[PDB]
Amino acid sequence: SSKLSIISWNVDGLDTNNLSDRARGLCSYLALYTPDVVFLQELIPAYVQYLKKRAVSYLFFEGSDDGYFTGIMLRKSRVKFLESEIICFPTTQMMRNLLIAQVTFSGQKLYLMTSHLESTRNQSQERTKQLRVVLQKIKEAPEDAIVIFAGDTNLRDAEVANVGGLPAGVCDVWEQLGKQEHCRYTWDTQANACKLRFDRIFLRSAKTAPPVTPDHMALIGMEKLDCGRYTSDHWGIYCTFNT
Ligand SMILES: [Mg+2]
Repeated sequence: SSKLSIISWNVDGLDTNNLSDRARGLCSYLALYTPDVVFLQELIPAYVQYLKKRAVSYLFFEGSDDGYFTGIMLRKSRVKFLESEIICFPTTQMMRNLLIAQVTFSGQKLYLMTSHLESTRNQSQERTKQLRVVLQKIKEAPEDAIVIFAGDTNLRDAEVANVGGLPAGVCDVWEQLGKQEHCRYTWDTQANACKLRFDRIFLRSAKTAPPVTPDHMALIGMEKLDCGRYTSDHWGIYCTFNT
């Protein structure tokens, strides 16, 4: 299938309760869908070590080797790796940054990006500054590339409005697919009364190919594991693109 598939998920590695069982759960979801790209946030070393032992068909990239951090997985049979980098968030208080992988997908260049934007309500200012950095990097990416950003943005209220909205040619995939209610809230204290759309996917086409449109989006991980807990306090996002 010419369609690109991705999963994005904050794995809640800062919650050590039943972390091994929940990492097993995450791996089972990744295997079931076998996505072309995985964007992960809030990994810890023991967590990524576990995933690497089980997912040897994927290339791994991490946002750090200490504390907690993001990661990108690339399905090796489907995605050819070119290079990677980390862009620093100079005023983060929580070690946040921007992890980027450049690949080719059936001859088409893709820039793949993930971040775990600053957490907590009162860091709204710093989170907004980080969002501006992300949107600038999306806009500035080489024009022969499709850009996909997926991550835990921690966004709420009108923080996106405060940065000026999205740049020209950049869309929010959930919005683009019609703001469907069934896959709207990714963090839900009732079902996991506070429901928020923290996890978001931003998309920009390449100038050198027809516009990329999102095809389908769904939330995953909504089934309690044998241990009686969910894989994460976030739902994961599964999304495909008409490439
Ligand atoms: Mg957490």
